[PDB]
Amino acid sequence: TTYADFIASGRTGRRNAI
Amino acid sequence: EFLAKAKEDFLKKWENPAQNTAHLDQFERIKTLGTGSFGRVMLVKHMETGNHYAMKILDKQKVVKLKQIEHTLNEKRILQAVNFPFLVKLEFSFKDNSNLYMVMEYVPGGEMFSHLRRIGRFSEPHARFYAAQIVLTFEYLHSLDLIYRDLKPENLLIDQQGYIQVTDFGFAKRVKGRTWTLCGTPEYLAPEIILSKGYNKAVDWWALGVLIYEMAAGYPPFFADQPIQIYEKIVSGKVRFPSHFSSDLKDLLRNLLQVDLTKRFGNLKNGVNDIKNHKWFATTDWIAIYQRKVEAPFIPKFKGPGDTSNFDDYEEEEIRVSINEKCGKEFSEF
Ligand SMILES: O=C(NCc1cccc2c1OCCO2)c1ccc(-c2ccncc2)cc1
Repeated sequence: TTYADFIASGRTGRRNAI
Repeated sequence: EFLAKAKEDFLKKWENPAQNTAHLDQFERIKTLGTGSFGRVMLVKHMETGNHYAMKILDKQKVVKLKQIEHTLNEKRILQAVNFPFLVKLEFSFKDNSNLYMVMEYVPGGEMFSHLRRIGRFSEPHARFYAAQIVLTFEYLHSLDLIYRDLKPENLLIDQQGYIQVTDFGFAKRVKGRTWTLCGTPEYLAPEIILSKGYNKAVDWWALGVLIYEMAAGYPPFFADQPIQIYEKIVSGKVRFPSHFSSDLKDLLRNLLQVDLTKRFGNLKNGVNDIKNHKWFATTDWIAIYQRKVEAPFIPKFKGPGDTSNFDDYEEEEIRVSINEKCGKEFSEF
């Protein structure tokens, strides 16, 4: 699922600005 | 409107900013609530009042090295001038040889981020409750010719009355026309920001679309392990929605996340009304939400004045103030 794919990504934490 | 009386007030303070409203020696340093490229945020206790505050410490050199001199001046200028229920309250501001300081009333509830991740996703009534707060805040900010450009769960704090308090005005700016800065968080960047075009407040309305999706879905509408891949999806004009998302939600979001910013909600002839008068916002009492009279779906667990349980732990480092002034000319107005 997309929820599973999100949770396994390195983009689950606090995202900083560019 | 009440909005006209609000601009009258903002303009008074914007044209004559408050400076040097305190000193570090007046604050008792307790704990680090957060970190960042050019400083940290600390839980401080103001000894004269016994009040608890969040103190944003900015290293002047680290701000200069990162081409952030103007952005910082915009941040303080706007924060000392604004007054809205869903904004962070900046009580004091000051600078010393080494840093810049912004002291704001402590929101012990923490970031919406923490709760959204732990809970997983909010029910559309719960999501709609917060969206309405942002919809009103943007209406307020935008009316004052201010572009926030930093919307994400990490910047929305939950008070004990269970309401939003928007932080990080580091990208906030007073623009009457077009702006071109390449700034924001990858997942929340509007297609005009990625495609290096001159943009307006339509970027704030797109950001909201992303927030509403992430709040309701539990994940953003565009994510990938690498930003280049995230951008490719945003500029593609394709969105997929979960099976539980309502028809009114899906339509709002498809209008909000409109790559054609000349057909995007909040950026049309009726502006903010196309949002406030949407089918998803039919159960929203825009006046009751502003007055905080609406029952908050979730109130954070309060362990006392000075509790930091909703904030993560960071190595409690040294606040060093050099015997020599650094970057004086650059931070003159602060
Ligand atoms: O502006 C903030 N943080 C951003 C930030 C701070 C320092 C350096 C940074 C940075 O961003 C990227 C550049 O490096 C901020 C966040 C939270 C609170 C707060 C308010 C009330 N209660 C608890 C906490 C106050 C300020």
